[PDB]
Formats: sequence, structure tokens, C-alpha cells
Amino acid sequence: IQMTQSPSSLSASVGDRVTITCRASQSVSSAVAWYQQKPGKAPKLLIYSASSLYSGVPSRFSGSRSGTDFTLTISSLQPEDFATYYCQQSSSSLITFGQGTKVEIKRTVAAPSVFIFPPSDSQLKSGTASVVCLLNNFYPREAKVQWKVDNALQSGNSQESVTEQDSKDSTYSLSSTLTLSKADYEKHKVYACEVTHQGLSSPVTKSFNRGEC
Amino acid sequence: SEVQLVESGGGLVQPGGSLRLSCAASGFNFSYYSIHWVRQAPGKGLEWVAYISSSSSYTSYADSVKGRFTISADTSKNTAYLQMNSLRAEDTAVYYCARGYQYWQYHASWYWNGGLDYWGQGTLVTVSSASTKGPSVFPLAPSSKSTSGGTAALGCLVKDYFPEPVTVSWNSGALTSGVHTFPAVLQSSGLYSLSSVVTVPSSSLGTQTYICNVNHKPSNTKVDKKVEP
Amino acid sequence: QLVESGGGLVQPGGSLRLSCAAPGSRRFDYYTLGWFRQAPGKEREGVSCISTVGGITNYADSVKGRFIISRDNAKSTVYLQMNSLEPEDTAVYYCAAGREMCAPMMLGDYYDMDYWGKGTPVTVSS
Amino acid sequence: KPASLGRGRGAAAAILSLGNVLNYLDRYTVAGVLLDIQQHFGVKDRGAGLLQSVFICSFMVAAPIFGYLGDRFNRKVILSCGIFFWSAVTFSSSFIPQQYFWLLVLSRGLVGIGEASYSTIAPTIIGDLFTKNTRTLMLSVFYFAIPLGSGLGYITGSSVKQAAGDWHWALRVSPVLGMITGTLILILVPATKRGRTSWLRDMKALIRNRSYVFSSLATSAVSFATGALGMWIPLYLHRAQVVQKTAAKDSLIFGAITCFTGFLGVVTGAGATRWCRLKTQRADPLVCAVGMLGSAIFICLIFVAAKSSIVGAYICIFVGETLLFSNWAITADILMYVVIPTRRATAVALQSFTSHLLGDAGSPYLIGFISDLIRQSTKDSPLWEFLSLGYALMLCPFVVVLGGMFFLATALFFVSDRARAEQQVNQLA
Ligand SMILES: CCCCCCCCCCCCC/C=C\[C@@H](O)[C@@H](N)COP(=O)(O)O
Repeated sequence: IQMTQSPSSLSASVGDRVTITCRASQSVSSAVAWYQQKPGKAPKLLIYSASSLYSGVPSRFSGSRSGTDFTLTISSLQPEDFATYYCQQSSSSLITFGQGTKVEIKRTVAAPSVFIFPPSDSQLKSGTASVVCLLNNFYPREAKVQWKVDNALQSGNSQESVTEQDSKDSTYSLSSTLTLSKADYEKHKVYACEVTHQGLSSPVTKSFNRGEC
Repeated sequence: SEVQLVESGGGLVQPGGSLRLSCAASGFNFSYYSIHWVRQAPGKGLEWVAYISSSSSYTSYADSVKGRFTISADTSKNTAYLQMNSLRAEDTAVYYCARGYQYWQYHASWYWNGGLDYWGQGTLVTVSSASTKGPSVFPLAPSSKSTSGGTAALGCLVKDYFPEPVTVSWNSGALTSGVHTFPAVLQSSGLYSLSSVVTVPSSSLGTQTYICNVNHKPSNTKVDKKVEP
Repeated sequence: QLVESGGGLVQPGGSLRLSCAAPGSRRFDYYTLGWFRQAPGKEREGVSCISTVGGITNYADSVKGRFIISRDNAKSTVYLQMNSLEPEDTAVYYCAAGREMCAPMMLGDYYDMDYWGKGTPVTVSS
Repeated sequence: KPASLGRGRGAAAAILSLGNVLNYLDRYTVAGVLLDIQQHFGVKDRGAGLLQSVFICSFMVAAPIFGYLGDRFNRKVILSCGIFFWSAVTFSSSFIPQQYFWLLVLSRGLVGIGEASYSTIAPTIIGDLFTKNTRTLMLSVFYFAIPLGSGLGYITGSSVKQAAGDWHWALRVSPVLGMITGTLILILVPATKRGRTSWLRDMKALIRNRSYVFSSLATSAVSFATGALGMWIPLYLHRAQVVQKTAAKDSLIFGAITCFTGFLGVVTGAGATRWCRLKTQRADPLVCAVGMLGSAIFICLIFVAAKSSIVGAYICIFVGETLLFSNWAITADILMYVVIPTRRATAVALQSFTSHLLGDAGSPYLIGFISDLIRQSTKDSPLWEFLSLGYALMLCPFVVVLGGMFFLATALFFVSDRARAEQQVNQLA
């Protein structure tokens, strides 16, 4: 048993109309219930039996059936309706949940700002070298960063993390960290951080030379 | 009578051990309903685990935990228990409990689907072989590399600690604007590491020094490190 | 136990007819009637009942004039006829068998029924 | 308020159950040493039957008054006062001089007066501390102390008499534990809250209910037979075994037997009525009538076997008790089936009174009177004492058969009474 939702994320402005879809793999055909979760809280039941509203839920929500696909509808996207939504279904003696769909705020595009940080000397004293490339105040979330060492591409030795959507500007930020041993760092001279984003006309590369000041 | 469910029994467990949870409920007639268990991995979706109807004769598990878990109920005290054996690294998640209808296998069909109405709050379970450690700090020195548009970027690194959380502040709570603190990352060694940065005007560094304050209660270590060009 | 039957998906303004039957040769003359219902976010409540010997019916306050219960002792069956259904009638409906006399203010108490059924879902569309 | 109930309800239930055991342990201590009482005071079968008749009459008269005072005053005070009331008197009555038989009768009356208060008031407390779901279980735990205390009476009396060597010591043991329970109830039992009206309409309505009247008369017959046999069996067995020149183990065995027949009969009756209710709606009176008419035959065979073998008498006693004690949890259902909810509080309180008036108030005295009347007309010897008591004890199967006939007459009007009750209830509201 597995339901696939569509899409995995979407953005809309206040006053817009939003729909979510769950497509069923096996035979239930009208028994789907929908839930809502906010970051760090328990989920909440909204609609059962695929068209019936739970007790105390605002009436701007609705559901329906079409073929075998189950669709949810919100007619007035309020500031309180930015969360994650799931499907549930118990067609066998088992219960299965969907994968989720996150609704976020719609804004205007903006280019990131790229910063690169050489490893500190105190870091080298412990035998490890770490370099950080930083993207600040960009939109949308989708961006790619390429790591280059002496003009050679890297792979499989980095990690990334993204902040939640800004509470004022509704923008993001990115921090990528590349790790190398002390000997590996000393074996190379040039390091660079290449970034790809929709707001840039061409990739922007920042570079650094080991031992220079 | 308002319905309430509460979970307890979490904590840290070494790999291959065992642990027991409980979801005690009050405010309703316990013998007309069933109790479910749901868990959510860090940064992933919901997953259903087990089931027991109040008569302790109906029970079904999932394909991921068959033969390792066990659920039972105590109808006298309105409390259900879940026994977990041979935990792996994939069993790190928050565990909720919910309420059911007591006959959903029988009348969940073409057009009903019932529903899970009242939820608990959730308890956290962790599995790791790592030991408690103290966080070390390595600041990022501002320079022309991070200087752009009249402002420059500087920050501190919090590295090699366990377990989370760690709090970060600037000038003992005096500099709060322009600060972004990224979520923690679990390294291959089992120790966490995060970074916190801030943007300040370039001409400010000639006169103002910035210090980041690190607090880690489980290890009781506090470090005040100054950031200079 | 008793076995329910009937129930399905109905549009607003429709009607539907539920039934309970005893299994085997059991007769249930002593007393075995009364329909209850339960909703997804509320508690179990009584809907109607009828009397052993004379045929005296009692309904809850919110269903008066619409539902009609009847008893047939030659087949050991009880019927409920549901008219003019509304979106607030979505629930799971049960039969029960107890011993207290059929009277008002007796309906809502369900801790003293001797036999229960399993229920048949009724879904009113929109 | 469960906040104090978490300890109070458990402590109170346990201490009140032990109080009930002590309450029933002191009604049958005299039946165990009736032979020694007779031999010491020098009396005959007429005067040895007053020691239970006076008790039952006092209990009869004093129960409704305490049942009324129990909802105007503090209940713990009354329970504690009664405890010692029936205790101190029981202890003090063991020093009576040999010339003062009537003083023992007065003592038995006072003991009955105290036990009436205890056994009327304790159920209300134990039923006001619990909700709709667990009241029944706690009440059953309270009630399942009647056979145990009833057997412990015979066993304690006989054992203490045999061990000490003086029958007086049989009356000097239970006051010690009474004086402890009457203090523990003042500590462990939390305080429980208390609480022109006309009951002439209730009486005038209940008189015209045929099922109620016939069931009440059947219950009276059961009380008659139970009281007579329960007081007069062990002495008869001892006399019969003396006649055969093959002989106080009789009281021991009788207590052991009743301690089990008490549970067995109730379980059998409940199972049988649960099966029968799904075939016809006249199940309860028919089950009770069959039980009575099947217990009479096995009762009547004790008096035939006792002349030849004892083991047959014991087996007949076992079966007779088991069948006779199979209609004590059914008559309340017959009362609830045909009486509207507003007239039940009266309809119970009346019935109990009647059950004591036509039943076991005057039965042991009647048996003793008939025994002496038969005895005085013939030769005096142990053999004729045995035959006289045997012939006197033949009135019980007659009354049991009458009770069975009354239960059949109840089954005759059961359905019409139910229909009238339903019409009344639906007309009231
Ligand atoms: C065939 C031989 C028979 C042998 C019989 C042995 C003696 C057994 C006597 C058992 C008497 C038990 C009476 C039962 C209940 C009453 O005590 C209470 N209902 C009085 O409570 P109230 O009404 O005051 O609340």
C-alpha cells in the first residue's frame, strides 16, 4: 500500500485557491482522511470519509472524489493555512500515510550573496580543515553549489542545511561545509565555491589561495 | 469530560537494547475505543506502527516491526504499553499515540474510513553509541571575502557535541539583528555540528568587537570567544 | 450477539432502512431492542426504543417525526426506517438488548444493556 | 472525590467486608452448642427454640427504624455504637447464673437489635462510595461473606468448645475482634453525605399485583424452611448417631458443607436462568419452581437415610442445600420486572418485613413445640427423642412444595403484570 501525493511542495499568496491530490494504488476508492501538521506539533484531523468535515473545522475546506484520485480544496488561503498536509487510508488490515505537501508564501525572486571562509588556524591545530560557503537572503529555495579544489570537482564529502522561511522577508539562507584532512588541505593551493541559482545570469565563483593574506 | 492522552517513557538507549512506553488516557470510556501508535523520523514523514483494541484480542503490526515489537493493554487503569526489543539506528523518532473506533477492520470499506480523532503530544526516543562531549568553538574571521555591500559576515562554529540542543547569542543578548542559526547536522562520527553567522557594517569592526556565547547544559560548558579581523 | 444490515451512502433528502436480526434459534422475546449511534468526535447516544408487549415507541428529541422503529417477533427482527436525512446524521448505528422499561429519560443510558451489535456505517453525502 | 478515595475506598471496603464476616459469625455460635446449653440450663425442646425466634423478631422490628435514622445522622457513629452494642452484650452474657434462663433470651434480643443497625446501614455506605460501573463488584464482594461467616460460626463454636473444655469459652472470642473493627471503622472510613409524602398509594397499588404477592409468599416459604433446618439439623444428626451406638464433628462437617453449597447454588441458578431467558419470557418463575420441587425430594430423603447410614444423609444435605439456595439472586429480578421505578423503594422494604413475619420468626419455636407435644405422649428414651425430632422436622417439604406452587402461580401472571407496568410508566411521563 502506497499513496503518492502531488506535488511535494507549492506556494500561493493570501486569497488564492489551492488543491492537493492523492492517487491510490489499490482498491478503496472513497475512504480517505486528511490531516494537517505545523512544525513541531501533533497532527490534526480535518476531513473524514473523504467529504465530511470534522467538528469545529472552518468551512473553507472541502473534499471530493474523481475517478480514484482524492482532492482537497481550500478556497481562501489565510495566513494560518501554511502547514503540511497528509492522506490516510486503511484498505488492508494495515494503515498507511502519504508523503506530505508543504504550502509556503509566494514572493519575488532575489539573488543570493556568496561568502567563502578559509579555515581558521586553531582548526588546523587539531588536524582537520573545514571551509564554509554561505548564501544569504535568496529566493527561491532551489539552488546548487559546486565545490572545486585546484579546479577539480569534488563529490561525497560535504553537507548542507537550510533555514526555514524568513518571518519578515520570507527568504532563505544556505550554508555548505566541505571537509578535508590537514595533509589533504596542504596538498592543494586553490579552493573555490561555485553557485547556481535562477536569479543569477551566470555562475558566480569566489576563490581563495592557501597561505595568502 | 475532556479527553486527554499523555505519553511517557522516552530517553536514550544503546543499540540492541530495549525500552517501554505508555499512553495513559482519561476522560472517556476506555472499552469502546482502540489505541494506535504513530512515529515521525527527524525530517521525514509519518509512519504507522501498531494497534490494539481494548479487548486485547485484536492486534496487528507493520511489516517493518513484525517480530520485534509487542503491544498490550491494561483495561483496569486505562493504560496501553509498547515493548520494543533490538532497536536499530533507524528507530530514532518521536512517538505519538492516538484513538481509534474499536472496529475499523470490520466497517472500514468502500465509503467510511472512520478516522483518528484525538492525538497525544509525543515523546522522543534516541539510539546511539556516542558519549556526552563538550562543544568546541572556532570563529570565522571577517575579511574582504565576506565583506560586500557595506556589511561583512562573521560567525562562530559549534562542533563535536552530543546530545543537542545548543544555544547561541551575541554580546550576551545585545546583538540580535541579522543573526541566522542553522539546524544541527549529525556527522558520520555521531557528533553534531552547527554554525551561526551575522552581518554587520564593515566600518563597525574598527571600533566594536563581537563575542559569541555558547551554552551547553548537558556538559555544563560555557565559552566566550571574541571575533576579530 | 445480533447482526446488523443496511446502511450506505445517501444524498441529502433521501431515506434508508436498517435492520437487526438474531442468529440461530434465539428468540429474544424477554427484551432486545433500542437503536444507538456514535459520531467521530462525540460520544455514544440513544436514538430510539420500543416495548416488549404492547408496542410503545420512544424517540430522542432530535429525531422525533422522522425515524420509525418496528418489531417483528415471527422472524426475530427489528427494523428502523430513516426519512429526510441530513449531513448531521453521519455516524455508526448499533442495536442493543437490555431489561429496563421503555420510557422517556431512559434512552441516553447505555451502561446496562446486556447484548450489543457491531454497527453499520451510514454516510450522508453533500 | 477520588483524591481521598484512592485510599479510603479500598480501606473501607476491606474493613466493612470483615465487619460483615464478624456480623454473621455471631448468629450461629449458639446453634453449635445448643446441646450443651440445654444440658446446662436443664430445659426442653420448647424453650431451646426461643433463642433464635427472639433474635429474629427483634431484628424484624428494629431494621426499619435504623434504615430511617441512617439518613438523618452521622453513619460512622451509629455503626461503631452498634458494633460494641452487639459485642459487649455477647461478651457479658457468658457469666449468667444457672437459675436465670430468661436473661439469656433478653441478651439475644439485644444482640439482634444491634445487628439490625449494622446490616441495614453498611450497604448504603459501601454503595455511595462508588460509581455506576464498580458498585456492583464491591456489593458482590460485600455480600459473598454470608456462607463463609455462616460456616465459621459452627466451626469456631465447636472447635473452641472442644479445645477449652467449657462451653462458656465459645461466647468469649468474637467480642475481641469486634472491639478492634469498631475502632478501625472510625479511622479508615471517610465521611459520606446524608440523603406530605404518602406511602398509602404505594401500598394500595402493590396489593393488587398478583405476581408481587405470590413471589412474596414463596419467599416466606423459603425463609421458613431455611430457618427451621439451619437451626435444628446438627442436634438431630447427633441424636440419630447416638441411637446407632456409633458415636462434635457433625457441626464441623455441616459448616464445611454450607460454606460451599452457598456459592454453588447461586452459580447454578444464574447459569440456568441465563440459558432459559432466550427461549421464553416466563423463565425466572419456572426456573425457581423447578428448583424448589427438585429440592423438596432431596430434603425428604435425609429422614429416611439417617436411620441406616450417615453418609447418605450428608449427600442428601449437600444436594438439598445446593438446590434450595438457587433462588436468592432471581427474586430481585422478578421484583424489578413488574414494579415501576417509583414504587421500588417501598416494595423492597415491605417484602423483607413479610419474609420475616410468615417465615423464620416462629418456625424453630413451632418445631420445638410440636416435638415436645409428640414426645410427652410416649415413653422417654433416646430412641423416641430421635424419632420425635425426626417426625417434627417433616413440615419443611410441605412448605417447600407450597412455595413451588406459588412460583407457578407467579409464572401464570408474569406477562400481564409486565404489560400493565409498562403502560403505567409510559403514562406517568
Ligand atoms: C437444607 C438445610 C439448610 C441449611 C441452612 C443453613 C443456614 C443458612 C442461612 C442463610 C441465611 C442468609 C440470609 C440471606 C440474606 C440476609 O441475611 C440479608 N438479606 C438481610 O439483610 P436486610 O434484609 O436486613 O438488608
